[PDB]
Amino acid sequence: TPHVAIIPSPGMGHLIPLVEFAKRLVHLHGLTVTFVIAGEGPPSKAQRTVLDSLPSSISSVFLPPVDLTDLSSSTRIESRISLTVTRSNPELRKVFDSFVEGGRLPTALVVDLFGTDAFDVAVEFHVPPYIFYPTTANVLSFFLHLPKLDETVSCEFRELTEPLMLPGCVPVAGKDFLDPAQDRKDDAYKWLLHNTKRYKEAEGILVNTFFELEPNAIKALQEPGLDKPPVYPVGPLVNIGKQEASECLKWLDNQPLGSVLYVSFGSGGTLTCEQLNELALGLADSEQRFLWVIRSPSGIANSSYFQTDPLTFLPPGFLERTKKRGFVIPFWAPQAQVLAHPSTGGFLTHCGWNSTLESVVSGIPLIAWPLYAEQKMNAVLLSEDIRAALRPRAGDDGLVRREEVARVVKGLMEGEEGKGVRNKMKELKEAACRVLKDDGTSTKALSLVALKWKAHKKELEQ
Ligand SMILES: O=c1ccn([C@@H]2O[C@H](COP(=O)(O)OP(=O)(O)O[C@H]3O[C@H](CO)[C@@H](O)[C@H](O)[C@H]3F)[C@@H](O)[C@H]2O)c(=O)[nH]1
Ligand SMILES: Oc1cc(Cl)c(Cl)cc1Cl
Repeated sequence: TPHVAIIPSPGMGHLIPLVEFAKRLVHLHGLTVTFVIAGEGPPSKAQRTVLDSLPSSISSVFLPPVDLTDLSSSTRIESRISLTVTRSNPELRKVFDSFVEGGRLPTALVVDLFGTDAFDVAVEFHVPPYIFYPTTANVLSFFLHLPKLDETVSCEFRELTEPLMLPGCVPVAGKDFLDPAQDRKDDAYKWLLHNTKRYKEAEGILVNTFFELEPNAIKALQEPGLDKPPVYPVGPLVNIGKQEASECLKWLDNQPLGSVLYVSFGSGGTLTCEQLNELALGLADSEQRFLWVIRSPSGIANSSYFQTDPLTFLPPGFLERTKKRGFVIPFWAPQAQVLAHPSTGGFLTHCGWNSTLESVVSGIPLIAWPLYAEQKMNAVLLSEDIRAALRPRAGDDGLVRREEVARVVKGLMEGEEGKGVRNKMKELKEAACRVLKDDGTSTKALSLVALKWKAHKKELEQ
């Protein structure tokens, strides 16, 4: 049976959808999978747990940590994570040597959006390289266009006076392009660009999205183009929130249907002091029920990407006033279970794509609060094109004040404003079901890929 090797780049937002993708490969298609895990230090924590309790058809190899101690502590995350894959190639080659010895040379090597240098090892071993793309078809289009964009545009992107509007894509202002594009002199941009120039080497790109969610972008991506690999929407691949977990879910059990606003800023997002304070005050002001996963504030929006009690940062009396109607949990919540809970009615999110898909699958309307990476691009998509998210208004200084927090929260949870998005998410919840049926468009696309892999293995062994 084909053996697929999956090489994620660091980040829970990459490992989680890759684990869901692997489970579908083994359960639906009878393949075997090995995760090969690169890291700049020892594996977490959450990494070992997400890779725990998987069918025996899925194994994990943790590589020796690579040495990135030569890098500035101010190095951007995208540099760190791309380099982690790049510098792990020697160790990845040893793993592929063991696969050859075990009669299990992979049929494909699947990297994610920042791990294309692993293609060097795939090519050396005559293994087809593929990318699993954990974010939108809109942002995939941007990555595919980036080599041309880079060539044709010579200013920093924030200086563009017209928005970029790729075929089938929501327009995005240069100042809203994903964070690592925002400083072309930084190695974050060089690693972004380098990765995108390698996309044409992929035999196919599987994207965690679905037709009804991004119909125009998907149609455009699937049109033949110069050096453009085939693109397969295979989503939404999410944890549907049916696994066994506690205190926050007990609290949730005691709230009315559709009444709770879940608030979470991903696996690594934080707010500034000033913004954390205004958000807290606005949540309390709103008088809505809320479940907030809280991290300590920082001037760096992705500072917990990979300490202090976050509750010590909350304003005077905040925990007292909200003691019944609000549940504040430090660091991490069982998000899949929360979004699937009947008492959840809304989601204030950083627009991480896994959180977005989870919310879609459960029909939970959003407040779009982007922080870093490509989240702003996602927010513009979700609010202006898909129309399943409301956006808060930020002042000219970039702060979303308590009045606006309370306005948008009430608007989502009870207002006319929130009716449009709530209806839209209902339609998307239904379409998310449709596409993953035996003959749904996402299942068909994944099936075609798995069929290609089976045929490749067949021709090789015979
Ligand atoms: O308290 C918590 C918090 C999160 N989780 C789970 O962690 C995953 C969060 O992934 P998500 O894509 O929303 O955010 P993040 O990891 O910041 O995204 C990066 O990777 C994403 C994929 O490329 C990208 O769109 C984004 O911009 C990047 F920043 C998602 O499956 C949540 O259910 C949880 O269980 N409990
Ligand atoms: O998962 C990611 C996806 C994207 Cl598009 C960026 Cl820019 C950064 C991270 Cl960490």
